[PDB]
Amino acid sequence: TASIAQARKLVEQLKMEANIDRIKVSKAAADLMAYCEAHAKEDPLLTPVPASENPFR
Amino acid sequence: ELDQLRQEAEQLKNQIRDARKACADATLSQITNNIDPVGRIQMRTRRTLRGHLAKIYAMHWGTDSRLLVSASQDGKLIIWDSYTTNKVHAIPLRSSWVMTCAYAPSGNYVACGGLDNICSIYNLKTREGNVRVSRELAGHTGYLSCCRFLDDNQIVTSSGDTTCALWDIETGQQTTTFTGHTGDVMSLSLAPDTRLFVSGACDASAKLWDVREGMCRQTFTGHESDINAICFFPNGNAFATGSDDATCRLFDLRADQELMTYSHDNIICGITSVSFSKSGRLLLAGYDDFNCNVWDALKADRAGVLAGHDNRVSCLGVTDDGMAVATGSWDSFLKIWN
Amino acid sequence: DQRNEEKAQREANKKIEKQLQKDKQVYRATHRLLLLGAGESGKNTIVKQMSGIFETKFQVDKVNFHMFDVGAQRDERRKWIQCFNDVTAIIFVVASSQTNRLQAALKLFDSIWNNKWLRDTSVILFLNKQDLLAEKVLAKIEDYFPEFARYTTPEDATPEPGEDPRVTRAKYFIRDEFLRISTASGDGRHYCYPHFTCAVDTENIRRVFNDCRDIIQRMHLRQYELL
Amino acid sequence: QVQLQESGGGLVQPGGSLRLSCAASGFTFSNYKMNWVRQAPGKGLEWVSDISQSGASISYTGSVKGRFTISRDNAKNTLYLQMNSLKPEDTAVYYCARCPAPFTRDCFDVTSTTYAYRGQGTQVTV
Amino acid sequence: AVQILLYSLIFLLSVLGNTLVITVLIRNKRMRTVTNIFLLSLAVSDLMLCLFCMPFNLIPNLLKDFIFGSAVCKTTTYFMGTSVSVSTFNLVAISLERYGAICKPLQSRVWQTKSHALKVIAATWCLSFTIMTPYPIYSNLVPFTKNNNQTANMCRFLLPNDVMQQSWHTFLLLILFLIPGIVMMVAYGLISLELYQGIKFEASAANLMAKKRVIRMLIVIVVLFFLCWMPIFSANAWRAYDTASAERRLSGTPISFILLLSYTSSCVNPIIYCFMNKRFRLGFMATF
Ligand SMILES: COc1cc(-c2nc(NC(=O)c3cc4cc(C)cc(C)c4n3CC(=O)O)sc2CCC2CCCCC2)c(OC)cc1Cl
Repeated sequence: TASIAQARKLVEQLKMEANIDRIKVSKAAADLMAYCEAHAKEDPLLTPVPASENPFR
Repeated sequence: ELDQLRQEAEQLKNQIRDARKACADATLSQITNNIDPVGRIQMRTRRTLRGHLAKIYAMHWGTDSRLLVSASQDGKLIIWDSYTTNKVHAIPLRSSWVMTCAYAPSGNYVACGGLDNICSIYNLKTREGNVRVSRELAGHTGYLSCCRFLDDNQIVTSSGDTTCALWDIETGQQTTTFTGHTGDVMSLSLAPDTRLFVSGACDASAKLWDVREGMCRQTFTGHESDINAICFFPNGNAFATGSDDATCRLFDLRADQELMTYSHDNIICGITSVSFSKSGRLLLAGYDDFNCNVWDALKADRAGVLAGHDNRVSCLGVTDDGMAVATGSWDSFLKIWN
Repeated sequence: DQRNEEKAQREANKKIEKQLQKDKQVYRATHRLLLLGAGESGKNTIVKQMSGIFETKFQVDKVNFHMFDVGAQRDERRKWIQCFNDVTAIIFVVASSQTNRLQAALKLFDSIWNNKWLRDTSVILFLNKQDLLAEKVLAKIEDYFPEFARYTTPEDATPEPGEDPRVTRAKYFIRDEFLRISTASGDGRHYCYPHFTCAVDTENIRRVFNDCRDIIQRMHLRQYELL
Repeated sequence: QVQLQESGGGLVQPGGSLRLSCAASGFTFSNYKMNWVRQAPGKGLEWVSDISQSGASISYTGSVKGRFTISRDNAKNTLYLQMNSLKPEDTAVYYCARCPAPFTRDCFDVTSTTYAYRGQGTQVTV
Repeated sequence: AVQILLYSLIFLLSVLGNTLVITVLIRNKRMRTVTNIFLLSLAVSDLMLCLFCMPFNLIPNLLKDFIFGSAVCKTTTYFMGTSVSVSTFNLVAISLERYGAICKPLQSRVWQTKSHALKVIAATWCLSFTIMTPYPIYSNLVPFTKNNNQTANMCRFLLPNDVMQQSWHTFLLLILFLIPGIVMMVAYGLISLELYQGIKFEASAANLMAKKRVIRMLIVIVVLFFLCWMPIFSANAWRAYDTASAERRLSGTPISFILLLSYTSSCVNPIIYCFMNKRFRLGFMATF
């Protein structure tokens, strides 16, 4: 049972992950989307910047 | 006794699978579905940075959002002015086999390393005008695949030893070591709060690392093969990953589930690099076919394509103010796209 | 008045570009060789007679060769091998006849050869310890490679006069097992250059120079190929 | 999570035979190559057999030719090894290793210490 | 009687061929190898022949009527002369680089650089402009060619009152045709020998076939250099020594044919040296 040295770590790590309080996807997904809409106006690769305001153009 | 431990592990794996299935009351695709598409996204090369004699392994944007540091096989780091195209510095390396690099957020120093198993820190604020190594971090035995800077003189590294570590660049010592991966660790991404880090590895998995505790909080699975790149979603609760199975995945840290996948029937190319735009709506990914694609991160469609590299894309980066995308490649040219 | 900063940046760029052009001239004149091979293959005797990556420098006929030797990231090994595709050659060292070390060497060889990022890299192949093979054979291949029972040397074989025929067929059998892999793919985009050696001299080892000459000549000819 | 589960091992007398197989799960592999890997007591890991994703056999180690054969069925996600008349030298742990990437020809290192666990495995004693 | 249609065709083909080579080698970049430094220089000297030789020489010779100022006469000839010397020397420089790259691989990597290729180009053009200097001698002669006692105003290069007409044409023969003819021939003969010894020894079907194609083109280049330029170098040296015999025979086998064959070297140079090259797919990238 020499390999038990690592089997024990697998069991302890899984036991800890098994205790995570998980959030439903419908809500988590909705929050992800809300971030994207809220900051869409601030993102130059999505909403292009006029040349006079663009350091690379 | 070994047999009992094996059984306990399998029972726990099922408890986790059921705990995750319990959250599957939606997919992102059923939440976003009535949202207007980003439409077609196009970019053009605005600047080309020439000077490397060999393929680029790594690139990183600074925080002033103007400078870039890039690393290549010919033995040098080059610090570039992204607006004027001029070289600011060129730094000779002791060993040319450099796989990674990073620019400190303060702008005071640069990290790099590779098959030498040493992370070397260069001091850019030099009184002589001569950039010199201030320190070398060694204790790793495998190659350095990735390094990222933290404030208060700390660097997070990952290697081919399957481990990651937090180093104090004052003494050249590790203070924290993160373990649990079985394959090489391919990438690091720091959370916006730089207290959580995510580590990707060649065992088709990713782990969320509690930095102060030195332990794994959560393990994410879903890929068929090795993960080559990870980036955090800008708002801290999701990370996008890319792998050798030629797909990207979006992971939900609160649900502990993959949330969405990005793929296409005509892509059999591995993904070498991923990054997000500021809103988190555009997911950029570099591929083995010398294209970079732009994905609509909420609808999982392809918003556009950045063509124009003659060899493998090795690295992507987006400047902090969102103004530009830099792409490094094996054709030795670094291009800036807008 | 910001123009003074622009002048300073241009002068800094000029010094940097001058140094890079000097380095370019050096880089193109220096050849890069990877030393790769099977465990217990005698990698060390090829380098002796000829912390990560070790480097040995050689000069032959005023040309400079840098060879990247052995250790570090040694066994895993699929992610770091890609760093060495931009080399003049891979020097692959296999000893000619525990486990089936030769079959392992053959699988490792194929893994170079058919790797999509190593598709353009030539391999110099040293079948080492030919004296080990000679003693084991005259005193072993067919235990692992039954095909050997029916093998005869080619009419193009050049055995050492006085050499035992059982050894000469053993040497050529092994060589051909590597070549049948090489001849199966590429269509001529990369080449294999096999040699039989031992830890005895540098006359056969110096063939690296001659193989590099052939490898580079073949590359140069690509610029003159027709549509 | 990718999984490969081996079954069918046990004790056979010299001259007898076994059918070993792995059930694959957590992936689409009709795009991937498969390998049988063997570990004798007291030894490291050796490669035994290689089948392409098309179902065509590619190769066998010389020591098993005419004795062992392999096949796969992409409809049921299964991999098989037919072990015919066996000798004491064939006593080993058998593993179902798989190649690291889809759509390729290269495949390594399926016999390494930390790779070759994929499909771990069953003991066959002759 | 329709030779004019042939002359305009050759002109257009030559101009487009060189215009595209000049454009692609600059427009596409991703090149600028020492090889491209020489090919670009060659395409440039070819346009100078293309755009001067036709309108100020080959056409006036058909008309026996040249309309020009004396400075037009004098300037145009030193140009055309320059272009002949330059394309000749650029072909020699190219053959020497091919020799180095193939017969001495590992060593050409040390001496062959852009700082070398540009010394050669500068020397070639600067030298040509100092050996064609006797062209500001060529002037306006007025033979009667028309029906109404009118003259042609033809230009001729005459060295006054001496045997120098012979020394000059003999000089250009040996230091522009015979020597570079031999140097290209030897540099290519040595490449062909080495590739040949290799192909016979080896006989990768793909490589054996590639080597045969390279050898065939080295032979074609030598043959066309000698075929295109010899007839004019010989025609000029001949008359230089025996004007009555030469002019009698050369108008019998018209000089216009000879002059047009050397003209076509400006058509062919870009095809052998650039358009048939595998890498001049980059031309597609640049214009499509
Ligand atoms: C060699 O290198 C150069 C050469 C010439 C040169 N030479 C000529 N020869 C006669 O024209 C002639 C010679 C001759 C001899 C005999 C026995 C009889 C007759 C009728 C003869 N003709 C016809 C005539 O004179 O009408 S044409 C010419 C223009 C140059 C171009 C070169 C490319 C191809 C087109 C021409 C030079 O421009 C002046 C500058 C240089 Cl560097």
